[PDB]
Amino acid sequence: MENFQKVEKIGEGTYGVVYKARNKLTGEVVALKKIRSTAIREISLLKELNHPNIVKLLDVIHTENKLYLVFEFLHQDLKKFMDASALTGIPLPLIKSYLFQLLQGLAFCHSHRVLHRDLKPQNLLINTEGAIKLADFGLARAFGVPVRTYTHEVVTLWYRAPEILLGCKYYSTAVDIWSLGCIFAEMVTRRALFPGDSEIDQLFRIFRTLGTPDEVVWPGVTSMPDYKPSFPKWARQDFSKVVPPLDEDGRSLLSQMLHYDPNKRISAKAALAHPFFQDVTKPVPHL
Ligand SMILES: CN(C)C[C@@H](O)COc1ccc(Nc2nccc(Nc3cc(Cl)ccc3Cl)n2)cc1
Repeated sequence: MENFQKVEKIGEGTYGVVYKARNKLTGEVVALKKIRSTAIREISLLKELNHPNIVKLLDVIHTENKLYLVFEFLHQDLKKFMDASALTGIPLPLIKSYLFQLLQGLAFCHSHRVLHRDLKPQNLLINTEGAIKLADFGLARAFGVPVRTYTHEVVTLWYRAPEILLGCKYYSTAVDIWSLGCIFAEMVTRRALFPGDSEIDQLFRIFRTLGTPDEVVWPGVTSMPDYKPSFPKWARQDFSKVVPPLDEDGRSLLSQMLHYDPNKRISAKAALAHPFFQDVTKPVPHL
């Protein structure tokens, strides 16, 4: 915080404000997150979790009852890009490139047993080169995911996996695959897949599209903490209706990313080998 000159406020994260700043000694431009022992060790360990598709955590500065996290700076988030592309839509080749890169980032972190747990358009960052990176990876394990952010904003439930909503205490890396699948669908259709406004609304929106889960598709689901036998029983919808005009390879992949059973849900590694990526390229984004 000493060798940092604030340039401007970038926005507000889940835990603290984020500024674009310059290292007063190295001139390095960074994203500085300001948050007002176990958490410190946990976060400090993230400095070694480096990958091209993960926003680099340069440093962790604990001083004066404040925690500063210094990140590599990216010029924009995916949310802004999706909104700017609302009328025309993000070209499929670019959507495929982004999904491909995000899966590489997940595969890396998951190989080290680190999960994100709260993936959303606001923490997926992009540059003018065509790269996309995941930000805030690992912070959920250290701080937890609150109901409201430090500014009292509601933490979105739109990308939350069903096992979390049903009360599972030990989530797995599968929770991130679910979130990414929801984001994938959103990029394709230009509308959130499951825009719930409460935990039950979120759960029922999922149920209405994918069908109410039962022991057939998800062994043990009826014994989960928040599962209720009184849940309405909705029939599953054809994905052809859920994400048109995505082709069959894309629908196949999305379906596997949205499997109810965390055990059946495709892994990031397996997803990277899916036929959908056979013709993947790296386009330069227009905006
Ligand atoms: C209302 N409006 C100003 C909000 C958006 O446009 C905000 O646009 C931007 C513009 C640039 C960057 N770069 C960036 N680079 C590195 C880390 C990082 N972390 C981060 C930052 C915020 Cl703010 C929220 C959540 C996270 Cl995980 N952000 C991020 C968002």
